[PDB]
Amino acid sequence: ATKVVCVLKGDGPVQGIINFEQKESNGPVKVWGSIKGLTEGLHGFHVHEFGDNTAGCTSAGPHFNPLSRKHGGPKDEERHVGDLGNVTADKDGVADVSIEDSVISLSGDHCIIGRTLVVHEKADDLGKGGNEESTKTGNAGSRLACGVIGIAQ
Amino acid sequence: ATKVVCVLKGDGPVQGIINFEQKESNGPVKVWGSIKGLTEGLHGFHVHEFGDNTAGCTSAGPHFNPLSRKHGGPKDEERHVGDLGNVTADKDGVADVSIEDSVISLSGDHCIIGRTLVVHEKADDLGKGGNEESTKTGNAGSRLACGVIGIAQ
Ligand SMILES: *[Se]c1ccccc1C(=O)NCc1cccc(OC)c1
Ligand SMILES: COc1cccc(CNC(=O)c2ccccc2[SeH])c1
Ligand SMILES: [Cl-]
Ligand SMILES: [Cl-]
Ligand SMILES: [Zn+2]
Ligand SMILES: [Zn+2]
Ligand SMILES: [Zn+2]
Repeated sequence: ATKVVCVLKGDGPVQGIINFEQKESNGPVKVWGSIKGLTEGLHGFHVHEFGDNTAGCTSAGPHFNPLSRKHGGPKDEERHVGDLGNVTADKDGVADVSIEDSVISLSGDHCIIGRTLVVHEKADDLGKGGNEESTKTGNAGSRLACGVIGIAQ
Repeated sequence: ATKVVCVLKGDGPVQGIINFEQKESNGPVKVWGSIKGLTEGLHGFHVHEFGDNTAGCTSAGPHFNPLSRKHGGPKDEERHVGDLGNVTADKDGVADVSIEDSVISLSGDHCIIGRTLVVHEKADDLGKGGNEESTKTGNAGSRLACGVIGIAQ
């Protein structure tokens, strides 16, 4: 019933299109699309709090964390709402994204509309990095590309 | 009390930053910012229905029109929610935007978060152009720049 979309762009050559679809306000969100221009391997994938691209991806602020929790992976009870883990780029630098998430929403509350989706330089350690930053950002490094999450037809 | 922001970009020289602020949920929205790279004179200024920039500004669809009205100017009863009239560029190609609007909102069914803000090639005739297109688009021509309307800090 609800469909939202995000175009990922940045200061480098990373670009992507990410779709989100939610059948019921109570339901899981299906996340699918493609990102290119990435280094092979894991890249942290998160919804950040602000849909503000004024100065590029830095203006999006921290991970979306309406419930004041620590950073984790998407399968964890202890996570930020915005914690979608990692996408994986192949040797051609392409990530084919296919995620199902029960914590993000497109309606009701915990809504990601108007926020920023960010793909990161490094792997998200999912809060298992063994340092203080692990349970805040997952040590995923800089913001390679981002976009504001908008309502689709 | 609620703040939202939009970065306008397109295929050519037009770029801008637009801020929106609403003190009360029932209250007027203040709209301010600047756009550059424009031809001198009036440029139609609209919130479009989809926050979909996947194929540039064309994917944003028609004017945001949750109340199924005809096109008009911001100071008309008969208007789309997204009808913000025109911004005015000077001989340097700069529009300094300063609008207060009582119809758009930053909450509820009039909310513009997750929609697209578009600045157009031509003047919006505010539905007074007398042709059929006047009461749909205002004859404002192509989409020079746009962005998804996001939540700000
Ligand atoms: Se408004 C609107 C329109 C479309 C989708 C979501 C929303 C919305 O109300 N989102 C929640 C929210 C939470 C914090 C701040 C905010 O605006 C600044 C909106
Ligand atoms: C379609 O008509 C609407 C009716 C009420 C609210 C809205 C916009 N606000 C929301 O949808 C919203 C509000 C609070 C938390 C999360 C979300 Se997603 C639209
Ligand atoms: Cl971060
Ligand atoms: Cl149009
Ligand atoms: Zn997090
Ligand atoms: Zn328009
Ligand atoms: Zn209109």
